[PDB]
Order: sequence, then C-alpha cells, then structure tokens
Amino acid sequence: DRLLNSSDYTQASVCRECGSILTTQQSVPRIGSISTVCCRRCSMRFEDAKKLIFIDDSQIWEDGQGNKFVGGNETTTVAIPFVLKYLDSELSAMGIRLRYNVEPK
Amino acid sequence: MYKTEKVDLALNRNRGDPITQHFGFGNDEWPKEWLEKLDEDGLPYIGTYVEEGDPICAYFDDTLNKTKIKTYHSSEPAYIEEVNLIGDESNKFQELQTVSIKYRIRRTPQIGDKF
Amino acid sequence: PEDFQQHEQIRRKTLKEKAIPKDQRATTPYMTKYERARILGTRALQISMNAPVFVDLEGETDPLRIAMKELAEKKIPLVIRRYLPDGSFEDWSVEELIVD
Amino acid sequence: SAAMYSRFVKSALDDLDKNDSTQIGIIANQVALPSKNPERINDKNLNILLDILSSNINRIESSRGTFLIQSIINFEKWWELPPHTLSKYIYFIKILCSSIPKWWQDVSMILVSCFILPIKQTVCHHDMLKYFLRMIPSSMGFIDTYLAKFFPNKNDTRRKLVNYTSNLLKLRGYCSELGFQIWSLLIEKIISIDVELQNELGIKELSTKLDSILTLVSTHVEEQVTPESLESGEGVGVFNTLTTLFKTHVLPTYYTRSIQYIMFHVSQQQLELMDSFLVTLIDISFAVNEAAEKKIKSLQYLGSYIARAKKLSRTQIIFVASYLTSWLNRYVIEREEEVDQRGGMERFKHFYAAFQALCYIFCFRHNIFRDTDGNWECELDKFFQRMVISKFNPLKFCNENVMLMFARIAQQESVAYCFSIIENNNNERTRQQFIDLQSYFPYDPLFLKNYKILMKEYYIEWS
Amino acid sequence: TTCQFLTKAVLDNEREQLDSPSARIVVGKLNNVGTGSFDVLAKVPN
Amino acid sequence: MDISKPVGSEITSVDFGILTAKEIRNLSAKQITNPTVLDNLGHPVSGGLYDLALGAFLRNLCSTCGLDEKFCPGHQGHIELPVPCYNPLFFNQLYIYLRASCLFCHHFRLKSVEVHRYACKLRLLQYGLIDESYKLDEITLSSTLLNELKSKRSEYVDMAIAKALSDGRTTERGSFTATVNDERKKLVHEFHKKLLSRGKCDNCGMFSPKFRKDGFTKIFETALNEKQITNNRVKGFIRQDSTYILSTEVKNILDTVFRKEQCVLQYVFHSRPNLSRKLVKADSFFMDVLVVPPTRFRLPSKLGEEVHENSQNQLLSKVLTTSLLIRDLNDDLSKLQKDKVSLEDRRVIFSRLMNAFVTIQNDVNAFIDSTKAQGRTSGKVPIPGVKQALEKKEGLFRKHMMGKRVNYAARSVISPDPNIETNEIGVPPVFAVKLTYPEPVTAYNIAELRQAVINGPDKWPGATQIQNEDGSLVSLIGMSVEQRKALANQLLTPSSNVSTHTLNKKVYRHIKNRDVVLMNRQPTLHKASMMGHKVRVLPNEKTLRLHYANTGAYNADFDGDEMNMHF
Amino acid sequence: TATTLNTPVVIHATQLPQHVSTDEVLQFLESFIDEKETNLSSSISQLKRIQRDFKGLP
Amino acid sequence: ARFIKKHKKQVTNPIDEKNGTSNCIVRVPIALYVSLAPMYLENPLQGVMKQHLNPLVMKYNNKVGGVVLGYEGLKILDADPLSKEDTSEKLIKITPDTPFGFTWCHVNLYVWQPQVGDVLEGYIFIQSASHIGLLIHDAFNASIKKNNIPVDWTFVHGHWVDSNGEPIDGKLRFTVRNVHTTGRVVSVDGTLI
Ligand SMILES: [Zn+2]
Ligand SMILES: [Zn+2]
Ligand SMILES: [Zn+2]
Repeated sequence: DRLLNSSDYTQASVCRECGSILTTQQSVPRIGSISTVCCRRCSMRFEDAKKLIFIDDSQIWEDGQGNKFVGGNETTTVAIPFVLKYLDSELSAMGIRLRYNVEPK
Repeated sequence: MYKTEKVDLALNRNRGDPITQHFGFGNDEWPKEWLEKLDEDGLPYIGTYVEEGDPICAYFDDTLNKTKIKTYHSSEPAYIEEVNLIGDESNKFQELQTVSIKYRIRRTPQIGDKF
Repeated sequence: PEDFQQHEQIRRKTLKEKAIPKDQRATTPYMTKYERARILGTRALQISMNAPVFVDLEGETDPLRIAMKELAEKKIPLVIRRYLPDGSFEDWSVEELIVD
Repeated sequence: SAAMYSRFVKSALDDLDKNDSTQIGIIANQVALPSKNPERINDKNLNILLDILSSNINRIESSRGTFLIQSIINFEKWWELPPHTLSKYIYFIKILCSSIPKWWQDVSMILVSCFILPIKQTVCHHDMLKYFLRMIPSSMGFIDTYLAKFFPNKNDTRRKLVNYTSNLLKLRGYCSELGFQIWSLLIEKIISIDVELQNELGIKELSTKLDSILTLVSTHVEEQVTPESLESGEGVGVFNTLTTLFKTHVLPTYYTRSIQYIMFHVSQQQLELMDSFLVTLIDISFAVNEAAEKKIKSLQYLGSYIARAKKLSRTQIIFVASYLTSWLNRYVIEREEEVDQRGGMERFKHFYAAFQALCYIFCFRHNIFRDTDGNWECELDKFFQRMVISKFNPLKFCNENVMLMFARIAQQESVAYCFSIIENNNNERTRQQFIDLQSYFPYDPLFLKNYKILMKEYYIEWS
Repeated sequence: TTCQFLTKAVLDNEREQLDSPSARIVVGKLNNVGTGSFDVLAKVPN
Repeated sequence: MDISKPVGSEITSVDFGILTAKEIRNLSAKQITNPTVLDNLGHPVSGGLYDLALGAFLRNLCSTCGLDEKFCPGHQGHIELPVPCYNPLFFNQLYIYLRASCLFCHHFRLKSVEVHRYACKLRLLQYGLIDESYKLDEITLSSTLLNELKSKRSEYVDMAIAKALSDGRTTERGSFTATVNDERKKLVHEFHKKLLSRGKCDNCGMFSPKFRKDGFTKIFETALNEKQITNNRVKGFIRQDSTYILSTEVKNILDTVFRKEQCVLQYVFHSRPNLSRKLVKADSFFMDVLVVPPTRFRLPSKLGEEVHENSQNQLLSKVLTTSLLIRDLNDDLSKLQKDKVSLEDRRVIFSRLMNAFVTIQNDVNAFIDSTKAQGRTSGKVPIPGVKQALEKKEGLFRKHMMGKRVNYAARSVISPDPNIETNEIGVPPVFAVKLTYPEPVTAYNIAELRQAVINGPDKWPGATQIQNEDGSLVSLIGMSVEQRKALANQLLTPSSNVSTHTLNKKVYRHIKNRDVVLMNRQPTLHKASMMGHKVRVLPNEKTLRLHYANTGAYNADFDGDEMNMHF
Repeated sequence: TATTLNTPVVIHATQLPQHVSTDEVLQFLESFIDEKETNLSSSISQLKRIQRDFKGLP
Repeated sequence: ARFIKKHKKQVTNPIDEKNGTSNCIVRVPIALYVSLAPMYLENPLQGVMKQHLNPLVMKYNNKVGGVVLGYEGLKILDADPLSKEDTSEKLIKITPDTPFGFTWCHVNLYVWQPQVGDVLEGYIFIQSASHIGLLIHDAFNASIKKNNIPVDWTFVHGHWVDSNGEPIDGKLRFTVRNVHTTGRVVSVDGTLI
C-alpha cells in the first residue's frame, strides 16, 4: 500500500525481447491508424531492412521525425516503481544495461 | 500573535534602475473584488480580515502592461494592523518601493496548548 | 512458433513433475493465520465485484463481513497453494483446512 | 482556363510521380479553404480536378498523395455543392473507398454527425452509409463507435440533439442490423433526461427537449411496430430488443420517471404488445435470485401498469394476479411460522410489496372485478379478509396511502373490513430505504403535453 | 557503496533472481516471507 | 495503483550487463552535438541537450512520440566521443588485465596450464560442483605432458558436469548458493594475485614493460630495464616463424589478449553458465559513446524566484566544447602536409592533442566519479557527478527506495480519551472529510452510496467524487444538490460499452467508523508501534484521540508528541 | 482500445495451420453460426452472408 | 549466425481442382493466455468467449497471419495438473494485486490467410476509369488499379471492356499483388498481368 500503491505505482512499457523499459515509445501513425508500442533497440531502420521474402504492413512503424522502422513489436506493460526508471536511466549513462526478464513470453 | 512581512518590489531591479513596478492600480481590466481588501494606493485598508489567497498588495507592472497582486500566504487568517511606508533616503525623488505589513492573528487557547 | 509450442510443453511437463500429490501432502492441516487473512480479503474483493455469493446476506453491506460469513459456513470456493522452498507445492481447499 | 486547368493538374500529377509534390499541395490547399473564402477552388475547376483524379485513383494512393485526399474529404459543406459537381464528388469517394477502404471511416463519421440536420439534409449521407455497410460489412465495428462518439451531450444545443436523433432514425431505415448501438444511444440519452428531471424535481429547456425527443420516438414506434410488421417484420424483433433493453436500464436504477413511459405507451398499441411484455414482467417478478430491490421495483411496475393501461383485456390481467395471490397463500404458509420464528416482519418486505401492488390494482380496477352475477372474480371478498387477519398483518407493514385507499374501497364493496385493525395497529404503536422504495410507483400519472393526449386511449385517470 | 557492488554485478554478468526483500522492493514485487508463501487458485465448474 | 487496471506481464529476474556502442546508436532518438542549450527565445537548440527528440520540454511536444510533458516518457539520445575513453567505473579491473598481459605472445604471463586449471575450477563452480573443483586439483599422472594434463582435467570437468546434470545436482542454468559464491570469489582473487605475480612471461619467456596509473585514470608505460632487454633478444631467434599511452593502444592490447585468453575469461566474467554464448570483449571496459538520458530528467531548478541551470548539463556541455575542439585538432592534423609540416610541428600538434584528450577524459571521469576529476578553479566546490547523485547523504537507495514520502496519511498531536474503545482512534472531522477510500458500487451498497453522493464533499458521511467505468473522475465539489441527486441516480446504470462492461462505478466516500487505519508513533522500534485501529469520527475535535491502554505499545506520553494516521 | 480485459496477453500457434476442405468450412460455419444465436449478433449475420457466397447464392 | 529470419511464412499454400483458385481457409490450433473477470467465475468458458475470442472475429490477427473467421473447441487448462482433462471443476490462479484470474486456453481458429501470388475470384461491384472493385467470397474488399489491368483493355461511360471488345461482369479472376491490412477492414490489391 504504502511504499508502492498509495504513492507511485504506474504501468510502464517493456520490450519482452531486449528486456528494456527505456527504449520503448508510442509509434506515430498516419491519420486514421492507431498508435502502437514499439522498441527502438529491437527494430531496424526501414532502409537497412529492405537491403536484406516480403515485409508485412503491421511490422512497420514510424516516429515523429518520420523515419520508418521494421519490427520491435514485442512489448507489454509491467507495474514498476517509477524510481526504477530513474535508476535504469542513470545506469545507462554509466554504460550499464539492466535487462528485465518478463513473463509470459 | 503578530507577524510583520516586508513587501519590497525593488527586489529584482538592478541598482538605481528604472522603476518597473509602482504601488497602485493600472487602467487595464482587473478583478474589482480586489478593492474589498485594497485601498486606492494598492495597499490594504487597516483592519481588514485577510485569509489565504486574498490580496495584500497591488501594483502595476510596466514590463507586463498588467496590474498584479501579492497574495496572503498563511493558512491562518489574520487582520491588518499597521501598514508602514518605508520611503527611501538619498534625497527624495524616489517613489514608493518598500512597504511593511503587520498581521494580527487571534489565539484563543486550544486543545493541545501547553500550560 | 513451432518452438514456442515446444517451450510451453516443457514448462507444463515440468510443472506437473513437482506438484506433490494430495495423498502425499505433509504440511499442517490447520489454516494458517496468514492464509485466513488473505482468503478473507481476496474473497471480499470478489464479492465487491459481483461474484456469486453462497450465503444469505441478512443486511450485511461490508464485503469482508460477507466473506467471514462464507468462511464460517465453509462456502468459500478458494484453494490455497502452499509452496515448499524448492518451488513444489501442495493444493489445500479452504473447506478442508481446520480453521482457528 | 478550362483546358489550362486540365493541364495544371495533369502536370501536378506528373510532378507527383517525380515527388516534387508542390503543385498538388497548391491545389489541395486551394480546395481545403473554408466555404466562406472566395479564393476556394470554384465548381468548374473542381469538376475538372475531380474527374481527372477519379479516372486513375491509383496515381494518388501514395504518401505524397495523402494530403490531397485529406483535403477533399474535408471539403466544407460538400452536400451543398452542385448537382453535376456533387455527382463527381460522390463518384470520387465511391472510387476512393473501393481500393483503400480506409477513408470510409472518416467519411461516415462526418456523415453521422450530420444527423442533427433536418430530415432532408442527410439523404446523401445515409445513401452512402447504406451503400458501404453492404459492401464492407466489417465496417459496422468502428462506425458503431462513431454512433457513440458523436452523440450530442444533454447540455449541447437542442437542434444538435434533435438532429442527431433524426439521422439515427434515418440510418435505422437502411441498416436494420446496426440497430443495437442506436437503441443503446437513445435509451442512454432518454434515461439522462428522466433522471435529471426527477432530481430537479433552464428546466424549461429540458422539458421541451425531452418532450421533442419522446414524442418523436413514440410516433416512430406507433408506425414501426405494426401488425403487418409484427407477423412478417422487424417490428416484432424491434419490440423484443427494445423491451429487453428498456427493462434492464429501467429494471435497475433508482427513482425517476420520464422514459419508462415509452414502454407504457408502445405496449398499449396492440393486444400482443401488452401480452408478451407483461409476461416478461411476470418472469422478472418471481425469479428466486433477484435483488430484494429488483423484485420490489418490478412489483411496483406491475401494479402501476395494470392500473393505468387502457388497451387491456380485463381477464388476461386479473387471472394472473389471482394466481400470484395464490402465490400469496403459499408465501405465508411457507413463512409465517417463519413468522413466529426468529427474525422480524422485514424478512417479508417483498410480500407486502407485491400485496400492495395487487391491492392498488384492485382500487383502480375494482368496479371491474364484479362479474355478471355480482360475484367477485378471484373470490376477492373471501380472499382479502384472509390476508388481513393472517399473521403477516399486511395492514401494518404496507404503504400509508394505498392501504388506506384499499380500506376505503374494500369496505365500500363489502370486500373486506379494516378500521378496527388500523386502530389496533397504531395503538400497539436500512428501514428507510425500504420506506423509500415502497413510496415510488413508476406508473403514477405522467406530466406533459402531447404524450398525455397520445396516452389517453391507454390511460385511466383517477377521475 | 552502490557503484562498487554494481560494478561487481556487471562484471559477473549477474542475474538478480529477485528473492530478497530488498530486491523485490526495488522492482515493485510483492514480498516473499509471509503472504508471499502460497498461491490462490479458483475452483471453476463446467 | 488501481484494482481495475490489472497487469498480466510480470518481471521475474533482472540481468546486469554493458551497453555496446552499437546498441546505443541504434536506439538513440537523436545525436547531441551542441553545447548550447537554449536560444534567445528560450526554445531548445536543435541538436542540443534539450532537443525535442529526447522528449517534451515545457510547452513543446516530444518530436519522437508526439506526446506532451505529461504523457511523454522521454527518450534517450547519445553523444559521439571522438576518441575512446576508459569507463571510469571499470578502470581497476582493466588495470589488472592490462598489467597481467604479455605484450609479445598476447597470453597472460601466467603459464597456460595454470590458467587452464583456473578455467576448469570456475567452470565447475558455475554448476555448484564444489567437491569436484577440489578433485580437479588432484590430477597429475615440459610441454608434451602438459597438454595431456590439460586434456585430462578437461575431460574430468565435462564428465562431472554431465554426471551432475543426469542426477539431481544441477541444471543448465547452474547452481548458485552462498558457499558456492564464496569458493568462486576466492578463486578469482587467487587467480588475479597469480596474474600480477609474474614478471617474465611463463609462456614465451619475454619481458613486457611495466604499466603504472593515476587516480585520474591515465596509464603510463615504463620502458624496459637493462638485464631485461638483454634477456629479450636472447629469445629473439625463437620468435621467428616512461610515457603516457593512449586509451586506443590499451584497447588494442586487451582486444588481442581477450581473444587468446577467451576460455578463462568466459568463466571469470560469468558466475552462471553463459547460455547466451556472447564473447567476452575488451570493449566492455571502454566506451565510444555516452548515453544522454531523457530531457525530463535534465531540467533547470527554481530556487524561489531565481532559475539555476541543471548541473548535469553543465558537465555535458564541457564534453561538447572539448569535442568540437578535438574535431578541429583532427582537421588541422591531416589538413597539413607532412612535407611542409614538421617533426617540429609534428611534436607541437601532438602536444596539443594529448592536452585535449587528457582534459576531456578528466571531465568525463569527474562525472561518473568526481573523486577522479581535477578540482576546478580552486573554489566553487565540485559539481556532483552521477556517483554523487546516487550516493548523496544516505543515498538514492535508502532515501527514495527503501523509504519514501507517502500520501493520504495524516499527522496530529495526540490527546488522551477514556471514552473510545481500546482498539479505536478518535479522528477529527478535519481529517474525516479529506481522506479518500474508494468504494465500488454494487446492489448491496447502492442505498448507502446514493446518500453519500447526495451529501456531497462537505457533509459527513459524504463523498468527494465518482469514478466512471471509463476510469474518468467527476468532481462533486462545485455542485448543487440537484446535480448531485442526478449523479446519484445513475450510479448503477448498465453498460453501454462492451470494453468496460465488467466494471462498476466507484464512489470516493468520506471516512467511516466502519474503517481501519494504521497508527504510528516514531521511533518505530517494534511492530506494536504501528498498529491497526478502528476509526471513530468525533465532532469538534482538532486532535487525534487515543485510549490510554495504547501508550505502552507506542511509548506515547501525551506531552505534545505526534502520531501518523495511514489510510 | 485494447486492455487486459478484452485482449489476450499473448497468442501462439501450437501447430502449422492445416488446410480445410469446402465441406469442412461449411460444417464449421453451420455450427458456429447456430451456437452464437449486440456486436456478436451483427457479426454472425455477416458471417452468414459469407457462407452464403461460398455456396454460391446472391 | 543471426536469425531475425524467424518471421518467415511457415504456412505455405496451393491452388484447387475441379477449379483454379487458391484455398486460403485454414484451421490452426492455438494456446492463449487470457484474463477472466470475477463476474464470470461461474461461467469461465462464457467469459473467455465474451472477453477475448468474440472480439477476434472478422478482424486480422497478427499471430495467425490472417483474418479470424471463428473458433471451435475452447478448453481451459486446469492450473491443477493432477486433474483429469474430463472434470468440469478447474483452477484458475488469481492475480496477487487484483481479483482477476489468468488462465491458459486451447482453442481452434479458422483463418483466411491470403498471400501475395494467390489466385482469387471476386464479384464486381464498381467500375471507374481508375480501378475495378470486387468482393471476394461476398465479404472482403478487393481492388485492381488502373495500370494492373492489361494495356489493350478499354473503358467507357462507367464500365470496363476487355481485349476482345466485350464487357466484363460479375465473377472475375485475379492474382494477389499486395494485401493491405492496417485500415478499418482488410483490402486486397489484385492484378491481371
Ligand atoms: Zn527491445
Ligand atoms: Zn516522447
Ligand atoms: Zn608471452
């Protein structure tokens, strides 16, 4: 209640694939389409992916700048204390990576 | 209990600078409920009851072309006791920039008071 | 896709190789003070969201009190899964545990 | 001009295959302008732009083409265009949603929102909805949510509300299936009006609002459910759906009259409408499960209904009530001793509730319960007395105004006595919610102008 | 010293199994000892 | 935390590791290159530290996700370091391996056979096989014998792990208890001691020049001693078939040693079996890029009315200037023909380059470890680096994770009361009216909650708001009695939406005698200084009232001591 | 939109998809339509139209 | 040495006889981990159906790689691994934080999984100079763009005309160029060359 619930407790996105909570973002969709949750680490720049079979439409997403990506759709939400995000952020400044193993896979 | 607060709108100005803010009201459109607490000079009428959020001061800001308002901050309501105009030396010419407002707070003895 | 199936089958197989049999249970036949509290709270939670209730309310408006009543008559459809420290477990029905 | 513009666009499209995208955008921006700005692309040039785009829509199905398309879907007051030009706009939209059925979502939303407009200004919108619902049945999903999204709020302008229902009715008439979301919207909105009217009991506003809405609904129902339509039609289906929805929303929620009448009134159009709906209420009444409050609310509904209706058989009603009363003999038998047993008379709220309703029904339809002989249907003379002297002592636990009126009337009819039982009662003399629940009668008289007149054929005023 | 031990964990490529009270508070996981000593399952008919 | 927003996914373990410069570049939302943070109109400078790709900032929207300052989680970017730097966190370990290396044959100077004996032992310990690791030492039956020894030790380790897996002693995930961890740590210590204890290389017989350090992460290489240069050329025929030394030289040396000595390193750097099969790379001790944390985590502060820059930005901009300056040194470098340039200008250009590298490396060091930075402009007092942020006072962990600020809880002076129950607490209405407990609305409580909503925020027992099925809240604050009566009549309406059909509304009702709170007096030295009391709301009271029977537990004196009430 | 209340946390095929004859598609449509007789109603209505087309009709 | 190539269509597909089209209807068994709301504790199968399965009907689903037509043989996997697959009393583990259950289920999905290259037949419902609009199985949208129609085909005011001067009508046979799936409803891009 008191060190989580009646305090912070705010769902966050993880990539089930790389186990990060820092490399997810909302996609920016074309008008009419719905936004989805994607991992910047696990996805290819669109060009580079073409340069190596056909690529399905649901597998492409875009950011605000406009770059297109392929993949990185293995995300969910987990309940974590917010301060965890801060710690993970500081650690990555120091070159350190936390990798959360999430279930179900 | 008595508390004295000093309102000094020369706090920002960089030393003998042009004066941006003057006590009083501007001619733009401002609340009007303000005159319940404040006299024409932008200072509060003596005796006024004042609770958290009320105006205790009104000045016109030049850089904003608006009339602004220092508000009362204690969660305990009070009455205005003395309002002192602290003029400046260095020979007159200077207009009002510093004021002291003394609040009076009632203390009826309560549960939890020590004797 | 073919191999997630395999992964699941392995998970489910091992999970069935740990759970101890009922006729092979070895922990206390008494409900623990912890088990009781959680059983009450959780059943109360389900009552607050329109779980079918197995007893007469008789004017009660506190879902915790309703749970307590259900507990008293042994009509709480919950099961406690007790974990031994190696992760294997014993399932005990709320009705079968001696309550005090 | 005429042919110069044909070039301008034809160039623009070439320029688009090259990705320059400037020429198009210049055009798009020109069509996107407001209905007011004189500088918005004129009809003749628009005729051209449109017919050229329609002729090879695939030239545009690109990221570069998006903005142009968006600008034409968002063309202000297109329904206000000209015939010939209107036709080219329609053909374009038709063509567009065919290949990339992705814009139909955007087009229909705007269409539905135009339902606030008169019975005429929407024809084109419905024509289009009917068309594409048929060819793209999968769309019904998101377009249903549109029905939700764009409903006007109760606060919003009356013309908005009255329009958005006028359109929904029009929609109903070419997309029979979608039905549910619509009916959910109307119901959800009417409950808002009824609830608010009660609580409040500006107000002059809600009156004429809620008045304009109900009078509409009921006249459409007077038409739409019809004997012809009941044997071979969707009037019967509509009736069933409506009844279920109505009961459920009405079945539940607490203390307000202004919508439940819709059922009071449609009911009494035809004998069977009365029958089946009434049997549904009977099914409600005596289910074992139902909230001590649901069974009591239904019983109030039941009693109020029988009393007030007009398109009744005397006899389909009375016999069922008599059976319920025999239902009564069982209740007391399987419970007084449950009476002399541990507990209070509150254990039997539900009994009194139903007995009230039946007594109340007898007050208003008394003069009816005497058959040709001058004998009483259901042996009411012998029956009432038995309950009155029972151990439940109904007279003590039921209402304070019905029990009185029943006394008066029953005594007058030599049916049952009671002034001494009352004397004895006030000599011997969560509880509030119950008194509250027993005071509300969902079919006590209505307020308001037209509906009243319409109900007259179906209503018995106290007079 | 946080950074020293962190340093040790990284160089071991350690996995935090999340069993200690401290670790679970860090990640927001329900505590083990006490309540976290049994599972609840629902008996479902049909 | 909301009981109607359940979470399906669950974190079950955390793995520690190192970000590679490849990962970072790929995930990055923007490469940051401008030291300057704002322009004359207070907008983020593009490519600067507040660049909008790193997240919404003030009234601007995030350029990466499009969300505003409230819903935008922030995104990381990166700085490109023009020259490799030692990661200050792992500088001591780098030092150990560097010193242990043979700069000639590129193995560790410790004899291969011994190193293999450690690899065998550590590998066994990954599976918790402590007895076996001692038995490994029991193995004996010049370079021909040794490879058979190595080989038979190797076949023992395999046979032991195989046997251990077949019975119930291990999994492929290993076995890791305290006794195992103790044996492991000893061995690694013993191994490192033996690494640094060798002079001449046991494997090729050469001498490598000795390496020396700073406390500021600089590495010096001491050239060879006389006897040692003599010894080295004697071995010259067999091989035929002080100064600052740049971080790039060091990395090349370790890169090769890590390839050759990969086997042992595979177990020195993994306490569990390395299922992932990733190589152990020297790069892990270095870094070419820096991760710029999201913007939301790099905002200015206001000290009353005056606004102060963010200290982490002050440090990052120093990295930025040095960076531009080195990119210029690098431009003049090859921008001047050698023919015209001089062994005379060659020396000076190098002098300037060394200077730049050293001071940027110092500014980086000072961050993740200010205690490694050169004290600035003698005065000012240092600006905290990341280490100091995590370790300020009791430190982030203790001050904001093991303990936190709470909410809803109240505090008051306590007063005695003999007229409440020994298990109650007398709650002043001033609290009772502000506390919230959610109520879900049901058939069994619709009467009660109707009344609460009608009563409103200010008449007890009332309510302050309603949660709708779509999660939205409606305030009862500004409302008239009629508006409230209306909302009270729609508390239990059916669902007009399939997605929320499983939910019911919630009424945020005022305190109630039915309720339980948690009372606390500090210091809390045993559990009875934090107990549950039944609530009893008392009109006209301004303090918490507590029966005497509880003083013992709380160690309470009624001398103006205060308690906390948690709801 | 999608929550844990209306959307599976994860879905996995356990086998390779097996192709089905027309006679099977028809037997399945038959029973699935019958068993499911507001959103679901208007949907089986549409499925009913598709099974009609499979059989060649209007 | 690296396998992102585990997004490769592992559901091949052929054509037909006595016919010429492809058969894209397929039956795939799945496992799915789903929530069970407390209101359904007495009707768990009903609840899994109304919460999770029903919303999948006639929508594209990324995992089966097609449109889900429907489902058969739903089964809950008892959290009690000791019970017989028979019994109608089963265990569903309850979330620590919430009253919701989560169980695994097995069910069978019927999926329309068309893929580029396939040969389909459509019922013509619209003809502009820009595209031909068809309806496959009287349910799913198709569209042949103006320049996927062979060059000698002509148009009039309207309606198309073929290589030999005779108008086309009703059933038309085309090959799949691309399948657009992200819009409100699925739409097929078809070609005639
Ligand atoms: Zn990832
Ligand atoms: Zn963002
Ligand atoms: Zn060597």
